[PDB]
Formats: sequence, C-alpha cells, structure tokens
Amino acid sequence: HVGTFENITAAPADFRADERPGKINPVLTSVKKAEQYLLENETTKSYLGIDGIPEFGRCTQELLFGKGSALINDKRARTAQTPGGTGALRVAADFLAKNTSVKRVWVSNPSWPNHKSVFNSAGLEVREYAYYDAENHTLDFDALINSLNEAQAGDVVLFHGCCHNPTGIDPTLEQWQTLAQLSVEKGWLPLFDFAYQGFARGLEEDAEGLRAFAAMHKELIVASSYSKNFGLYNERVGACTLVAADSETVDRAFSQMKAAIRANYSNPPAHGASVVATILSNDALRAIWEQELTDMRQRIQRMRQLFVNTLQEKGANRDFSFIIKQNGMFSFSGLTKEQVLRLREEFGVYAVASGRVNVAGMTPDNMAPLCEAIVAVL
Amino acid sequence: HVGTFENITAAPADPILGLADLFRADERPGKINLGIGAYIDETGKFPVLTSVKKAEQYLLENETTKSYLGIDGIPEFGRCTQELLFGKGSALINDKRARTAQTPGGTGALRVAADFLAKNTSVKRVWVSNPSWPNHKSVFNSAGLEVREYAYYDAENHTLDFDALINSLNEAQAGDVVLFHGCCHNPTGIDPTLEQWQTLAQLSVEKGWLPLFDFAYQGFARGLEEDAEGLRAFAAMHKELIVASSYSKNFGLYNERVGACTLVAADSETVDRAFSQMKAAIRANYSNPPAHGASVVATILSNDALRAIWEQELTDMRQRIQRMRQLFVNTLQEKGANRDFSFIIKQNGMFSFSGLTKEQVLRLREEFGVYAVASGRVNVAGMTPDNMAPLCEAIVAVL
Ligand SMILES: *Cc1c(COP(=O)(O)O)cnc(C)c1O
Ligand SMILES: *Cc1c(COP(=O)(O)O)cnc(C)c1O
Repeated sequence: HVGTFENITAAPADFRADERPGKINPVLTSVKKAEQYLLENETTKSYLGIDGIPEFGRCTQELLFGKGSALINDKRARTAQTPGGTGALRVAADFLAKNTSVKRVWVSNPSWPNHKSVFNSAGLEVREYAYYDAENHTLDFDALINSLNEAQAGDVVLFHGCCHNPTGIDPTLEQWQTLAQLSVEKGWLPLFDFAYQGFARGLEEDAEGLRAFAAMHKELIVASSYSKNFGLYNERVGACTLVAADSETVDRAFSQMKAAIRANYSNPPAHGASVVATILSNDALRAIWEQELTDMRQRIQRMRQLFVNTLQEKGANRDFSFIIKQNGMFSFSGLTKEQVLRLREEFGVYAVASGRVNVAGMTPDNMAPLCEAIVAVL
Repeated sequence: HVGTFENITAAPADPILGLADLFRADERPGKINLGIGAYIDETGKFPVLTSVKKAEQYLLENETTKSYLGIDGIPEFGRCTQELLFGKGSALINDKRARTAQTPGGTGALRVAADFLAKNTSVKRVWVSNPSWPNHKSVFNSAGLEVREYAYYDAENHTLDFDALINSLNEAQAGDVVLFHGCCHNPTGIDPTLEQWQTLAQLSVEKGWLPLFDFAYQGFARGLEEDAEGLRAFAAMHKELIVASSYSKNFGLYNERVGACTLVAADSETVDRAFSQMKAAIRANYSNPPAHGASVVATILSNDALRAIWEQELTDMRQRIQRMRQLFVNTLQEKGANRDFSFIIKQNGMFSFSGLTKEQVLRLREEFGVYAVASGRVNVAGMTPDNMAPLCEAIVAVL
C-alpha cells in the first residue's frame, strides 16, 4: 500500500549550533513567590472549566478596560483563559469561522508572521493593510486609511494594542480615536492583539487605544498574552475576551467560543494562569510585579538609547534616532538582506533577513561589538 | 448595521461538562459525582501525587527561565514518551521512525493530529468506535474530517462484538483513519485481547488503514508495559501510525494539560518530513506547549527513584479502582439489585457502561443527587467506601 505520509510536502522554514566565540542574538521574583504559594496550597489538579480560572478572567478584564468600565458593569465581556496569546487568536478564529459570517481578516503590513497562519488555519482569508513608512520610520496613517477602504462590514480588522510587532510604531491617541470612529462607521469587527501591555508607557496608557474602541463599539475581541509582561513564555498564559452589545448576546456567543476550545485542547493549563491570578489579586504581590514590569520597560528604553549612541560612537553615518521613538522589544533597523546576511555569517550577529532587531537581547557587554558589526555592513 | 454576534445560536450542552457544571451548583450536600473521569482518594479529595509534589518542588528551586520551549516541547519528555509507548529498545526508536511533540493534553494531541492530517494529506474520514468518547467527533469535525462509526459494543451481553467490529470496518478504505483506544476503552472498559489486537493489526496492514491510537489510560488496565501490547503489535507491523497519549490521569495532572502526539513513518526521512508539517500545524494553534506539566512528567521518568514512587502511586490507583469495582458489584446486590452486574468486574479503567437508561440517569440526578453521564457511563474512580452505599441505593431505586 502507498503510505499516507509519502505525499506530504516539507514545511518552509520559520545559530544554536555554530561554535564561534562571542555570538550575539529569567523568572520574575513575583512569579517565584506565586509559584511557592501554589506549591504549598494547591491540593488538586482537577480540570479547570473550559474558560479557566474565574479570577484570572476578572483581573484580565480590569487590565484591558479599567476597573469600573462600562463594559464590565454591564457584563458585556466574557473572558476565556487560553494557552498564550496565540491560543487566544486561534480560539477567536475557530469561533468566528464556525459561528459567524466572518470570512476576511485584515492585518497590518508588516505584521507578526503568525497572524496569517493562525487565521488561515480556520479557513479565513487574510488581507494586508498599509502601516509602515520605511522612509521616515513613522506610521503612514494616510495610506493605512486608504488601504482599509475595501474592508467590508463584517470583516475583522486586527490591531496591535501597543508595541507593534515588528515596527514598534503605535498610533497616537488621536489616531486611535480616528480609527475607532472609522471602524464603527464601516461596521468592522475589531480584534486587538495585546501581547505587550506595559512595555510602551504603562499598563493604563498602553490600553488607551483599546479603550477608545471599547467606548465606541458594540462588539470586539481581545487576544491578550501574559508571556512577556510576566516572563511566563513557556507556561502559555493568555486570554480571549469577547465583547458584545449586551449580557445576553455575549453569553450566547461565548458558549460557542467554549465549544471551540473543547474541540481544540479541552481546557487550558492552570499553572501559568494561577500565577497571574495570584499576583494580580494580591495588592502587595501586584506592587512587586508592577515594579518588575517598570524595571523591564526602562531597561529596554535604556538599551534603545545606548544602541543609538554606540552606533554613532562607532562611526555610523545613518541616523538611527527613530529607534528612540519606537516602543517595545522590536524595531526595524533598516538593514538589507545582504547586510543582515553578512552579520550572520561574518560576525556571528544573527538577525532576521528583514532587519528586525530584538532590543531585549542587547546588553552593555555586547553593545560595542554588535554596533561595530553593524557599522561594518553599512 | 447589525452585530456579527447577534444571530449566533447557543451551543448545545456538553454531555459530560454539562453535568459537571450542574453538579458544582447543586444545593444538596449528599450529592455524588460519578461523571467526569478524575481519580478521587478515599478521603473525598482529588489529590496531587507525592511524586508530582516532589518534582514541582525541584522545579521551583532549580528553574531559572521560562523561555519558550521548542514547538515539539521538552526533548527528554519526547524520548520517555516513546519508551512508554514502544518500549526501551524498540525497532521504531533505533531506526528513528518516531517523532513526538508535547501537546496540551491528549485532546490537544488529537486536534493536532487531525489538523495535520486535514491540511497535509488526502485523509477525509475517521472511523470511531460505537460508543466512544463524545469529544472525538467534535475534535475531528472541527479540523475538517468526517466521522464514521464502527460496531464494537454488545449492549445485551456487555461484551466486545469482535465479529461485528471486523465486518463494519470493511466499509473503511485505504488511507482512512481508524481510531483505537490503547487501553481502558471509553466508555465501555472492554479492550480487545492481545490475539484480537494482533488480528486488527494484521487486518489493518492488509486494508491499508492509518491507525490512530488514543492512549489516555496507560497503566490503569493491568500495567504500563502490559497496557501497550495492543499498540506495540500494530507498531511491529505497520509502516505508519499516530499516537495521541495523555498524562492527565496516570500522573494526576489533569489541569496542566500534558499529552503527546507521536508520528511513526516507514523511515527517518519520511517521519521528519511529516513532522515538520505537524510543527507548522502546532505553530498556527498554540505556538508551543505548556512547560510545567511536561517538566514534571519528564523529571519523574528520568529519575529512577522518583519514577519508582510514581509507578507505585499509579499501581495504587489501578488496584484501588479494582477494589471499588468489586465493592460496587457487591453493594448493588446487597442494596436490592436483582440483575447480574458481574460484567463490571471484567471492565478496565475508570469507566463502565452500567446499562442505565437516559431516563434513569436523569432520575439519579434530580431525585438523588447522583450525577452520571446520559449514556449510563459511571466513574468508578469517583466511588469511595463512604459514598458507595448511598449511590447504590439511588441506583436500585431507579431500576
Ligand atoms: C509574542 C506575540 C504573540 C504571541 O504571544 P504568546 O502568548 O507567546 O502566544 C502574539 N502577537 C504578537 C504581536 C506577539 O509579539
Ligand atoms: C479523558 C480522555 C481524553 C482527554 O485527555 P486530556 O489529557 O484531558 O486531554 C482523551 N481521550 C479519551 C478516551 C479520554 O477518556
């Protein structure tokens, strides 16, 4: 008989091996405290509900919309704990494809590559809208508006809550508000990918764009992640939050969302979400975490400044000031594929061929050799 | 405009989780939960195993990072999984024909296998036993596959209709997937004998089926190595098969979502090519798997001493369920049940088809606060010497 696995096609590809001296690319204290508390107080591993820990959902909605939000008081939002932000995006995609007339999702160009594959996995067409002005390293707002002209009512338009991946360029509050007005007028269904809350300016300031939409819309979806702002990457801690016009509608929709989860992974992993709930619902433990998050934010910004300065010190004629204005861990360096290729093979400095760099991996000890490598390929 | 969510139809009730939520809300104190498969101790608790608590303490004091695992998870987790499934020194491991991905539970392993097949092969159909775990159909349909049923259970005699099983599976074509329960068939508890397994493997290789093994209860039938004999008979013959296994129950790690999806192909090149598409299907689902539960499982299986504590804990779970099965039958007789319940002794695992009708199951819940699945399936692992008497009284009252 012919083998089923014979007609399968290899998967195109998405360091670690090369032994060259000096190649260039931890758990939070609050998380360790939380885990200790769980080790000695947990008495069972019984299945969570399909939607996970209820307190995890309450604290998620408060982070997204603000304590006392009209969405919370009117009980218009339902939150399911999911395996990571990615898992939240997949659950939303399966829910939309199975239960609604949604067939088309619009994502920024450029964007996180996994957006298209997650929505495609549910049979949803993914279109791109304009976003990045590579000339000025700014948000091309005019082109963004123009390119969303063909997004029909009932289409999903995906927005990054803050720290746009990969450009690090976010709409201003006024741009957010303009987008919120336009979104209501054209009947779009907003979906926010909110994976870096707290890494731009702060917890509350980073949710301003989402809350501008939340104030205008009857319906929206938020796929949030705690992988980065809690350092809980491999524990897979995220949330998919549904918002509808009223309590009866969101509950009706949320039961089909839970049906989509049941047929995917059944119920979500507890450990990571318990940590987050333990921290968020404890005043002193939350104060510790919030300070760790502020520390992380300021360190990245500090490295952004040092990166720019050392590029100049080491003789770069190109102006990299735009790195200071960009938010989060990722910025487009502006290096060509041919310039990135050299860094990988000729300097042990590894970056994506698109020239995206990860400020997280920069330190005061590797900054000098790193910048000396970049100035060489310029 | 009109809201996108305005016309969504409410989802129907889950046959298992629908009753579970209802049990959580029940006001009566004597309520008894015989619904969802979860091991309980005689103290009325669903405890964490001691082996697990020790491993969790090790992780707490030694883990220095939470950085993403690979798409396929912890390497040592995959190797220990293949040892349990196929046995240390198997030809599949030495020939490097097997690739394992850590998944969120055995359910997640089923969906990953289903997505992988739906998106990378010509598979359109999955054959599932009648009866079977209710969520099998939901998992396969959501990935785009049809679900067909093949004969299995003799209700009147409480046995496995092996002849009806083979005849029904003649409608299955080459390239179609056939799902087999490794051990402790859900919900009947009736597993094929080794000779019956070897006949299915023989017949499977001939018809060209793609065996899919759901292996959620390894160790609860007779023993770790013994419970894998059916699978290993298929492995010795087939060039290709898939195994979705779970550690939720044999490690008591239900809510950490610890499972594995293992691909087996003819040679190392074919499995690696197929496995790259499995990882792609995983990337577009949950990206990478949760570490805590799998780290616990890997830590236990890799330490000889810690493994011994666990394998003794598992052994204590298996034979305590065996003691409840015997007590269940003996108490039914003492409480006035006239019919023969001896078939319950022959059944393996946590679950047993009690023969109760849908209406009788409804009565138990409303009038007696005893919660079973509408199929008549009962969770023997939820019975205790203390709740056995009231639950048997309730059952006899509705007979
Ligand atoms: C990292 C990232 C995600 C996924 O986060 P996880 O919780 O690890 O799944 C989603 N969207 C963006 C933009 C990201 O950068
Ligand atoms: C319980 C069960 C599962 C689910 O295993 P999880 O690890 O909880 O996802 C899968 N298959 C069968 C037959 C089961 O009984």
